[PDB]
Amino acid sequence: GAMNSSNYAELFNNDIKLFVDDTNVYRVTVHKTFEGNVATKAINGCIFTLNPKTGHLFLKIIHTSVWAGQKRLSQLAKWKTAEEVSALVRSLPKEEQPKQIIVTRKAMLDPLEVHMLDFPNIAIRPTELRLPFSAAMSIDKLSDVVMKATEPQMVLFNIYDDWLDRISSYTAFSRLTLLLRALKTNEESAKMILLSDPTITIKSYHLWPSFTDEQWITIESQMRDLILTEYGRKYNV
Amino acid sequence: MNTVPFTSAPIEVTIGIDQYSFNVKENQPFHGIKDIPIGHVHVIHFQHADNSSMRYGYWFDCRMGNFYIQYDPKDGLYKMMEERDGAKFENIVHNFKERQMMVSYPKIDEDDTWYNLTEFVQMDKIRKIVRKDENQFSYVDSSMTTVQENELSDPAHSLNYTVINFKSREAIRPGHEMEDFLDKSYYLNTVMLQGIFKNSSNYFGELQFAFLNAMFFGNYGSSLQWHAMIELICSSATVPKHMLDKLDEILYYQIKTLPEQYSDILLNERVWNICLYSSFQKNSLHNTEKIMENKYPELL
Repeated sequence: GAMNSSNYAELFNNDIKLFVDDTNVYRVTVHKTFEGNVATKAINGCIFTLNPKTGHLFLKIIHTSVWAGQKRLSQLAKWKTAEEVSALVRSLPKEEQPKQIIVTRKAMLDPLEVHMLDFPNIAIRPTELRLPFSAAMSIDKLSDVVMKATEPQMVLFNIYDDWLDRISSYTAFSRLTLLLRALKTNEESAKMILLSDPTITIKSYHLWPSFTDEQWITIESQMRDLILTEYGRKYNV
Repeated sequence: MNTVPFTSAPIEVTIGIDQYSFNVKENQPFHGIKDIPIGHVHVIHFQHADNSSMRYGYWFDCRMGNFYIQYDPKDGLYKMMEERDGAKFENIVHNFKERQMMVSYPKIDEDDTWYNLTEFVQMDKIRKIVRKDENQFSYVDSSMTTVQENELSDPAHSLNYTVINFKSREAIRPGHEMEDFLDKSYYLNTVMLQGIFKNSSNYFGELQFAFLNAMFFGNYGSSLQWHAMIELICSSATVPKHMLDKLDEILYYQIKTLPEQYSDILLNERVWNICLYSSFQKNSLHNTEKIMENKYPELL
């Protein structure tokens, strides 16, 4: 059943699993028409498919063309996500295919289950965790490849850069969830914290800056501070 | 006008015949049921006064043989049996009738209730759902599980209803996942009607049989099958008009006949709310929607 705080260590065991977030698949700007009605214009989306153990991110870019002449787009977006995840699994060699897929939103369960009927041994699970994978489009390099796509494209990233050389998956996932929670709660503040010192750069093959172990502790502290403030404001407490 | 004689009534028991029922006392000189209408299936059913658990009964059709009930003190139940000796049977029945030890099937002339509940139900179809080929009649009870319930354990004592599963490769064509999940017309029309049932009559007969097993025996798996077969039609955008008109009539008499006090366990809130208010056929079941709203508005 559902993935929660009780069974959190299971993310870092040696059973291949993938998180699927569909929250940036269907993206619109709402605007006024000449006649003063409202209309949406779609922009490029992405499926966020992450192995929490390895950091391997399968970023399937959703070009606005897939929505051309379709109806009920927020419904179609769930089934399109399930089609692409299904296609990714079948593209992987057998020994690489996941034994579990965890969807961040329960509305993905039936679409993904129906698309994965050919794979009865792959468990489709919800989670009770409120994971901040929606903020993936605040990572500059992920945002850049999505907006520039002129066609459907799959791009492979390691969202942990080289962190697993020095820390465990558990710590890398905690660091990632803290960065994404910060970026989601106050993007401008979070990005300032990450780039404020010009001497620490992002390697061409990386998403995040090349922080020393000590610099990461400072950064992680600055992110926890940002999140608590914003919470005090949100709630006046 | 056919007769099911009883050898005796050694234990106190509530006897059902179709939608009617009668209390019989321990060793009461009760010798059976006469004036049973020819042309329909019938069910005779039992609930012991001492164990209000295990409702059980026999589906039969008097055109297929001479049937009687005898209590078995070893297995502890009223058993249906066939009498192959025609002249013995006519002679048994005529005696009990002369002595007036038989209750009359109490049908009002105006009353099409039982016809309306059994319109498409055939004994030959019942005998394929309830497999005991040495008998012309079929035993059902409260506890018998379905082939589908058994997959999720004695196959011989199972109800072999047609397996319906909305999240199955049978239900979903490769490449038509979203279309076939949201619009079950292909599953209803090609797989089930053309493929397995052959015609809407066989489909309706199974649906009506699942209802009556749910109602008369509190059979939980039968209740699941009745809802699944309603839901497959209501969730199909493309259903023949004659099928929708007949479904409305079928469900109307089922809802009309349901004891008022069993709507809490026999009716599935999700399926009924979906079928009457959200589904493709939300506007196609006028009679059923009117009786449901006037009799069970809490459920909706």
